[PDB]
Amino acid sequence: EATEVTLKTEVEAGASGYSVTGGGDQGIFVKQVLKDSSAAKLFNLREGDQLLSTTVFFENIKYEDALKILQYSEPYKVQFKIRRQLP
Amino acid sequence: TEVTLKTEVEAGASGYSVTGGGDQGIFVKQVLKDSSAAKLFNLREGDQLLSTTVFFENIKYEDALKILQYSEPYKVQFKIRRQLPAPQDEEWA
Ligand SMILES: [K+]
Repeated sequence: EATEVTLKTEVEAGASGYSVTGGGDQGIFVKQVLKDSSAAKLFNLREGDQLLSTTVFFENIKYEDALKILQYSEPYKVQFKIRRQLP
Repeated sequence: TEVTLKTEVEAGASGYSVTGGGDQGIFVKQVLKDSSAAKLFNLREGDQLLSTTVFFENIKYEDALKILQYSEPYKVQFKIRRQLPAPQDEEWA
């Protein structure tokens, strides 16, 4: 279980140029990362990293994309950050 | 005037709908009385969903990948667990 670090990335946009593997009975792991990718340069994703979670910010997001994220995440553990008006 | 909060971590959020997007944010539109949304997440009509965190625990690979693909254009933040080089720094004779 060591040496092992659990961290959060910065909040950045446009994560791409990486692949994942695993899942089901296993965790989700980064398989490959393209050298010049946002994955590498902005998120510092590395081969072998376990993605414990992803937080998606619903800012300037297409309705259909937000909807599909909610639909595909539906069976699993999630946490919402909400803004609520006080009357 | 308004408050920002986080739900508990729970599985199976359903029995609700959303609206908005694009220029606007994403808002909760109808919440079924008898729903996980109401009972586990305490979602209410009019709540803005600022973000969703999905935990990749017992997640079907194809569902996780679709989330990452649909998320691609947008602001995200990952929680990562990284194994780091083991090394042997023996010092003893
Ligand atoms: K897609």
